Amino acid sequence: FVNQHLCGSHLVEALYLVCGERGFFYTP
Amino acid sequence: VNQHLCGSHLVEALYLVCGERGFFYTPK
Amino acid sequence: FVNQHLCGSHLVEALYLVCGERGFFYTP
Amino acid sequence: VNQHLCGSHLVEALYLVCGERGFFYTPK
Amino acid sequence: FVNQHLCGSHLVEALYLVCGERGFFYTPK
Amino acid sequence: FVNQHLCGSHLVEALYLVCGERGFFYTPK
Amino acid sequence: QCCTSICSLYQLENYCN
Amino acid sequence: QCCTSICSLYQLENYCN
Amino acid sequence: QCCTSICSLYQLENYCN
Amino acid sequence: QCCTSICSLYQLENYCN
Amino acid sequence: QCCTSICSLYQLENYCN
Amino acid sequence: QCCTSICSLYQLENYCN
Ligand SMILES: Oc1cccc(O)c1
Ligand SMILES: Oc1cccc(O)c1
Ligand SMILES: Oc1cccc(O)c1
Ligand SMILES: Oc1cccc(O)c1
Ligand SMILES: Oc1cccc(O)c1
Ligand SMILES: Oc1cccc(O)c1
Ligand SMILES: [Cl-]
Ligand SMILES: [Cl-]
Ligand SMILES: [Zn+2]
Ligand SMILES: [Zn+2]
Repeated sequence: FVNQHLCGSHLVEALYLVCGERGFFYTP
Repeated sequence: VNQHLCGSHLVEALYLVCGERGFFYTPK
Repeated sequence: FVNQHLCGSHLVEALYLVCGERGFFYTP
Repeated sequence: VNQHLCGSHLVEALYLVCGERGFFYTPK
Repeated sequence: FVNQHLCGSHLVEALYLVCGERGFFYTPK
Repeated sequence: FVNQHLCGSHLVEALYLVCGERGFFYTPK
Repeated sequence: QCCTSICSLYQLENYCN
Repeated sequence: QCCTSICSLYQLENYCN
Repeated sequence: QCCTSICSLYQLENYCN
Repeated sequence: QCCTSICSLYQLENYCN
Repeated sequence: QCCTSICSLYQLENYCN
Repeated sequence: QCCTSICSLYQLENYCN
């Protein structure tokens, strides 16, 4: 699961940027 | 501009702390 | 300059995402 | 998906290595 | 395949969060 | 004002890049 | 799902609140 | 409450699903 | 300029090649 | 270990000074 | 040439302006 | 030092093992 774990760190950073003030709901 | 910058670190921490559960993020 | 240095790290990450395949030209 | 992920680390490194000069980034 | 160099950067970030002020003695790639 | 906690995370990333495999002994916040 | 294939800005929009 | 102080990993657990 | 005030996606577009 | 098999945060605590 | 190997800081200097 | 005054990469080399 190491690769999926590294990708998710990147994913939440993108979501943070894309979603701006609305924020977001993260599930793996 | 620290608000924007601190959010990016907070979502990484949340990602790491919450693991497979995920989390729900909003500013404000 | 410490704050501007920290912000720029964040900025190049956003640019990387925003610019996709086109890439980008960064100057402080 | 490592290509996308590796680019994000590469631009941070470039940011740090290039300093006030900036850099020019493209994939491919 | 895992890029160990890149994985290492994430592991050091995780260690920084986990260990706080007392720091870490080894990066377990 | 500099958030030392947050600055620390960047410094550890910089140290990881600079020191590579031999690692670092102190995080100079 | 965004770790098998890469997601665009538009696919990423779907996680937002 | 976390940008202006270091929240405990205990406290951050409040954001988890 | 993006470290004095925050830049939107649209202001960030201007750095792209 | 941790770049071949995923390590939880509890696991990483064993590398703190 | 840098995703599939660790480039030297010497080599990365090639991307600088 | 480095979170009050900016440290160059050459400077950070002094903290490597
Ligand atoms: O599919 C992904 C995964 C991580 C970051 C990103 O921008 C897209
Ligand atoms: O309270 C916080 C805020 C940001 C990162 C972190 O690890 C803890
Ligand atoms: O103005 C900025 C600075 C850094 C990141 C970002 O998304 C915007
Ligand atoms: O939090 C992490 C980061 C990198 C590898 C790992 O097993 C765990
Ligand atoms: O060649 C590289 C690629 C990515 C990060 C890095 O520090 C060096
Ligand atoms: O590369 C860095 C990161 C953080 C503080 C500093 O002075 C230099
Ligand atoms: Cl920061
Ligand atoms: Cl990665
Ligand atoms: Zn930061
Ligand atoms: Zn990564």
